[PDB]
Parts: sequence; structure tokens; C-alpha cells
Amino acid sequence: QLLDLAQKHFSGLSGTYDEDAVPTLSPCRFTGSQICHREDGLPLAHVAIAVEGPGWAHPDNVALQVANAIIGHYDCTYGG
Amino acid sequence: GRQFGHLTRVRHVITYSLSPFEQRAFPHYFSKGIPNVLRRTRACILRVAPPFVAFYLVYTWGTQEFEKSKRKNPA
Repeated sequence: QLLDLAQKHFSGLSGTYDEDAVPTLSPCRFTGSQICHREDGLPLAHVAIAVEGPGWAHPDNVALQVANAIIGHYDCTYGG
Repeated sequence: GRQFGHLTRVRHVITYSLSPFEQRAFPHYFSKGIPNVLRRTRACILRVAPPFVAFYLVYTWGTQEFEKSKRKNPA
């Protein structure tokens, strides 16, 4: 049903395509750095701290996620 | 004694910093450095030097006058 509809409504993006402008993503350099927006008029401070992760495809995203689960998450409304 | 978080009120100031492992310790050591030392020598030679140059003259004359005082040409 779905494949029929895709030929029914999405066909008409061929004829001739790409060729002249092939746009592949270049890698993005991670920098160990700090951004500090001091604002004492805001009631509570927000901090986000991160190292460079490996990316979508890497098999060891599973193992990192397990450790991230061990640390987990908290919230003042949690019963625990 | 005061600690961080109790010092003062500061608002709307962003500080961008780099890791010491991403940046060089001596960026332009001689190229930026040499002009800078000359600049702050120039900024202060008129306040630091004129008392020392004055001491040097009071020292050079004083030592000279001490030697040529005991000796005498007539009896």
C-alpha cells in the first residue's frame, strides 16, 4: 500500500538529478572550551558539561548509554 | 573570609575561554612581547628614572669630592 503511494506521489524527482552539486558533510572539530554567561538576576544556574562523543554509527554508544543510565537523571519531584 | 557565590552582583557578561591543551603557551612571544615591554618602559621612564639619575649624580660627585679633599697643593 505504501510503496504504491510513493510511486503515485513522490515520482517526479528523477529525469536527471545531482551531478553538478554533490554536498557531503565535512567533520566538525570539537574544542575543549568554556562559555560563561554570568547573569545574577536569574534565580538558578544552568550548567551543561560534555566531552566529544563518537557519533551515530559507533558500536560503543550502547556502553556509554549504560553508564549514563547508572548516573541517570534527577528532579526535585522524584519520590526516591 | 568570602568564598565564590558570595562575592558580588554581576550581570550580562559572557566569558569565552579555551582549554590549555587546545592553545599554545607562548602565542607570539617575541613578535607581540618585545613591542609590549618597550611600550610600558616608555610609559614609566619619566617616573622611575629621574630620581635614580639624580642619585647617580649625587653619588658620582660625592665620591669625587671625598677623594679630592684630603690632598693639598700648598703647605
